[PDB]
Amino acid sequence: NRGTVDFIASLENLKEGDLGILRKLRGARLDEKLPGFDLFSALWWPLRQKNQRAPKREVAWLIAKLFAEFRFEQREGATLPILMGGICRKLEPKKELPRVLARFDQLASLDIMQMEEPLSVIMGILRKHQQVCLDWVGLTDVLSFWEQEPVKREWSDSFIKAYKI
Amino acid sequence: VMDHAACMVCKAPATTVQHVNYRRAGGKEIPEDLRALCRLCHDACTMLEYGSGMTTNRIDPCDPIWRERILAKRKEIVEFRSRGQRFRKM
Amino acid sequence: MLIEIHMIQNHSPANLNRDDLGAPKTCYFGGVLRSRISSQCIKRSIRTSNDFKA
Amino acid sequence: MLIEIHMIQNHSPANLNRDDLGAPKTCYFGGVLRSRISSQCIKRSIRTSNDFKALLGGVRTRRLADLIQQEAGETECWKKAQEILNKCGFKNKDDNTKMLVFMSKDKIKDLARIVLDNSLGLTEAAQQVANVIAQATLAPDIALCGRMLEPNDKDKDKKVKWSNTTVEAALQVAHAISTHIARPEIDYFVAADDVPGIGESMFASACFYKYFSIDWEQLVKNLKGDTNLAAHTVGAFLLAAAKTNPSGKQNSFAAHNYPDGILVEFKNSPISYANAFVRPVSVVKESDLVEQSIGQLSNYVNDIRLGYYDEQSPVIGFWFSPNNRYPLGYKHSKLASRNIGNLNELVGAVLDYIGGFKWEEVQKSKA
Amino acid sequence: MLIEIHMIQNHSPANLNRDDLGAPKTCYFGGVLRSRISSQCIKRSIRTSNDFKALLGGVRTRRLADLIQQEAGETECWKKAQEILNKCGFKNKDDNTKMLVFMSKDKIKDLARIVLDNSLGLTEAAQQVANVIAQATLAPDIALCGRMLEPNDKDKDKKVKWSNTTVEAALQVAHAISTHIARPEIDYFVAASMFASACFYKYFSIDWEQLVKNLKGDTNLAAHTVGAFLLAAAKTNPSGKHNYPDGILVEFKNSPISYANAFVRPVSVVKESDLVEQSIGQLSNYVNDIRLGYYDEQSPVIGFWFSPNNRYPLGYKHSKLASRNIGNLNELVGAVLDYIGGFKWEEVQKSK
Amino acid sequence: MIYLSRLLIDTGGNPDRPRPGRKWLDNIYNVHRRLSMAFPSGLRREQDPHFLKPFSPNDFQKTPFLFRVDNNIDGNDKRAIIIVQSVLEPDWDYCFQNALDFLAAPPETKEYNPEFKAGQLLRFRLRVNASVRRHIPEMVQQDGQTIETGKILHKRVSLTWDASSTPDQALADWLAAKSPKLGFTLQRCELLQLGWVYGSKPEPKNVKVKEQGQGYWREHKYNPLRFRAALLEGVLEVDDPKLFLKTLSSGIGKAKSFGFGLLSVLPI
Ligand SMILES: [Mg+2]
Repeated sequence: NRGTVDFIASLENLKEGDLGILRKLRGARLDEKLPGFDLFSALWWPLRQKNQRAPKREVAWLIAKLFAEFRFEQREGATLPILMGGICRKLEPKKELPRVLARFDQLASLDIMQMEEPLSVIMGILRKHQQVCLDWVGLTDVLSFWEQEPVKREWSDSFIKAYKI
Repeated sequence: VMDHAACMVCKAPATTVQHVNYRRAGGKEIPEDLRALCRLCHDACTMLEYGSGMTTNRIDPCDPIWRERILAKRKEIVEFRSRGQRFRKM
Repeated sequence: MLIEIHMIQNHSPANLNRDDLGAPKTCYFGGVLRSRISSQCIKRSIRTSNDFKA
Repeated sequence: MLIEIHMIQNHSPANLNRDDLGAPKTCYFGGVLRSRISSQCIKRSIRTSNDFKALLGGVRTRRLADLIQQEAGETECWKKAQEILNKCGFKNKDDNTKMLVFMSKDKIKDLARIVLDNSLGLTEAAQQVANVIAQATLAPDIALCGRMLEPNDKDKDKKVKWSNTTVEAALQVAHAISTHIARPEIDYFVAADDVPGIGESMFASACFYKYFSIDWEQLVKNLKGDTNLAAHTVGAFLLAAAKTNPSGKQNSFAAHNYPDGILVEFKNSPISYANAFVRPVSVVKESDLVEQSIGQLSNYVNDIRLGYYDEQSPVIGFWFSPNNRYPLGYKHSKLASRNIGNLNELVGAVLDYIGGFKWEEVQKSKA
Repeated sequence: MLIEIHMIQNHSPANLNRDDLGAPKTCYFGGVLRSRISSQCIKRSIRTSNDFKALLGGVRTRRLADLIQQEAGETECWKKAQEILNKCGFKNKDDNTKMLVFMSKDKIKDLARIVLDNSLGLTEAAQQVANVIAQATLAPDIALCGRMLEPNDKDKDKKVKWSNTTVEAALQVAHAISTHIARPEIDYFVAASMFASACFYKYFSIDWEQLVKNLKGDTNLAAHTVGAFLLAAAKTNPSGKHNYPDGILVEFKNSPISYANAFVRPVSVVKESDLVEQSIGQLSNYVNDIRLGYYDEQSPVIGFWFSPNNRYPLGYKHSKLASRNIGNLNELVGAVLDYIGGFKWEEVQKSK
Repeated sequence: MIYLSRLLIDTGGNPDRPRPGRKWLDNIYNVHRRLSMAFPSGLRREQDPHFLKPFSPNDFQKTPFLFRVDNNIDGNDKRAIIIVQSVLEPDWDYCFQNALDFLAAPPETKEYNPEFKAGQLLRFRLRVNASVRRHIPEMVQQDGQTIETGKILHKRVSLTWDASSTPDQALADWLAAKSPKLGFTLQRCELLQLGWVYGSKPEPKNVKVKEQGQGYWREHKYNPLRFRAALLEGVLEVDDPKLFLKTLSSGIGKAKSFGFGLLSVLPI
């Protein structure tokens, strides 16, 4: 969907200083710090003007902070339930696999304002296994409509399909 | 035009519009759910609703119960905003 | 017997420790942001110093 | 042996270093705002100066094919040398040659000879160029700096092996900071068309403290001996840093001011005297800014000398002011081992202490 | 060679430089507030002075079409010239053809000639127009202030390749700063020769070789320009309207030196009549120190001192830090021209 | 009696931070409107004690007050002073209660009872609008050629002088021509500042009719405002104490709604 592609492109065009500014704002809200608010407004407001179906402020802020921390390369078809699920085929089934699965499954009982730390640990698990690509646009689209059952069903089904291979 | 291009808090020249309520969107919009505001007051109102879950009914600047808050937020901007960051758009 | 050393030191604008991005390290103390120098960096600087050469 | 240079210099209202928006650079020190001049600006100003001209033998260019073309003569070699540099690994990707090469080697005729040799393959000629680039190591501009290059591996050929390209710089320069609170101001201008029928700029004024550190042994090692060349470099660096300024907006903000105080010290370890200005200088009616800054510097220097004294390594220093205008030890202390009123004799004394060298014969080694 | 001119002058509040809000310009020096006059004001005052009328051969304008439609005579060339200019690229963001062009008032005839040619295509016509405005630099006022032209590629033509359109300046001017503390005005809310003047220090630097090079090797014109510039700087008021400078110091060096640090400590006087004199004294002090602390051997420095009727001396009453003292402006100009080699003032006026 | 009030603005400090007070002075119309908002009606103040309702000029009293803006006041700080002379007591705590960022000092007000005898010397400062009314031929287009139109325009334009006369002499003559009628005689007059004053005014313009009826949809169009300003200071002598007091509190020229008429007098 147009509106998210340009948002991710603008995020990928940032330089070291803006990435550090967003990095130092992790775990914080949009209103308390002014430089982060100004940077987010400059990056986001024209997109909301031009496109009505642009991502909401909370999801965009969360995605910006996550991208600033992790800095993955955008690639279509590399969504989270595939890389996580292809990784889960190399762990010990008895002990490590349930521990990873519980952390992956905990996301279904949290709202968009509490999905920073679990996503952080999931992306750290990804980074520990030499992963350099991720689908940011797809992740944003899923996170926008996280309160719908078919979205979660498709998420889990994709995870299972990737895992059973 | 109705507000005589005057902000509803500081009475400064007005450039932006704040939506009091979101009963209708796009197709219908009466000029009674909108208020005229300047840049600083609009920014303060925006930062005062980020995580409150107001949904339909937003901040009405004419209500005195918000005034003491809004000015306070304005102060923060005047203390911390950098004009060189809004310029050079990143 | 335990020997405790406490030091107060001010520095000129510099970058003594960086992360992968290239930004100076920081932390949150008392609810506010502060600069940070890692303990391992201090230990290795002491180890390679000229006073510890012998 | 470490040579330390400290300078106190006042500047008229100007703009010598600005960011992408034209605002002069600033910094935070002691919790307060100060004016700032970047170290790279000072290094480049010293590099491209009249005093430091006889020792300039290094070049930093993003276009090495043009120099080869000029050196070759009337022949054509742009495409061949350009492609040879492509397979050397100088990042052809992104349409830019962002790889900046600091190979000094001003005798670039060798690259022409390899380029102008119609007997070697396109790969071997790419190996000779790489082998000859990484061996210059001369031109004392890289005796003070130098991390000559780091080649790109993805776009290079698989038959070229690079040697070491690290020079281990022997010069340390700190960012100049003001001794007081910076006050930036805006000037408004108008085009004022001629045929019948507002702008904004930024400027400020401050008094700066500058610090330089030179390592003698590393400087000698980087030149492969040649102590005379090292002494010439030290003297020319002192002369250039004494009288030179950044060439930024000087056509409307002429600020060719000279430093008010110079302190030269010899010690085995580096110490910076910036903490003398943690408390910003406030001007009183009975004195000026420079005198108060020099007094604070004197206080801090005396306290540091008395607090960190070791009998196994005495410190020797010289203090220079124009015609003894501003003494260092105003109240009671003879902090400086020698007070000198002229710059040339200061350079002579520095050279004499360093090696007993004289300023006349060391100038005969141009290189 | 570098010609350095230092001047001390008094100015009235009615002949000052003002900002956007209407306040006189001021700066911070030595930690205290001082009065300021911008360098652009001085440059344009010298450019449009009576003594510089014989050396004004430059136009900075955004209305090249109007100037072209003042020589052809035929009324049917205004849209063709505008189209050619747009083809060249003289159009910045927004607006319409608002790029400032700085050239001489002698190649406009060539522009009219190319514009009035109906046998030439538009592209090569624009190329010829650019070639005409790529060399119009033989103006003494351009040789002192420089030029910089960047045509936009937003509406640039197909090829219309441009040449070097950059001229390096040969004159450096610094902002004049008050010697004393800025004096407040009188408040009318406490209600129940006309105003004090302000002292200013002015600094000019001129490069001889650059001026010679920019004039295509001409030498008499350079001397005439130097003399006219000196006379205009000494005899003009920034905005408003003898008032001769109280002190002028002329030096010939190889490296630029600024004596603005002689007034880091402000000059404070109980009596207003002893201001200027004391100011001069401070200057001498600093100069002496520099002359004894930053120069020896190689190339020395000699200087001329001018005061009106020798009212104020700068010699320490014993030191010969000035080569000679001159009581007239014309004699000072003649000596300055003589030092550069010959260049009598009478025979140099026969040049433009 | 007369009421004299003083307001102070910083117009300085860090240029990288918002400065609403300094930006407020860029439009003379905004300054005039803000100063006019200081005279509320007796019913508006009771209904709105906090000034948090839409602003309508019909709810504020109309009274011909005068003001001037002065600059360049020192003491190691920059200041812009606004001096207001009125026949009514201003209400500053109602106008600036939500805009305390604008000022750098609390507003001050005081009474003023000027009683001057005949033949008294005074030191005066005042700003004038140098304007004359003329018939001008209408030239238009100028698309490379000037085309004349037969209509003659009645327009107020700037005062002009000859090539052999200085602006100071022209202004002195222009003021001494009218000084018989005002009630004083000049002794010396010198010109300090000569320039322009700019502003912009909104105006309602109809666009489309309302489908439900009872009005239009409307929009705002901006009209420029340009004035020629000249500041004078000098010495005067009172002719008769009767007409001089009428000259005060009335103005000595046009554009009195944009800070262009005010006599400041000191006893010398
Ligand atoms: Mg507002």
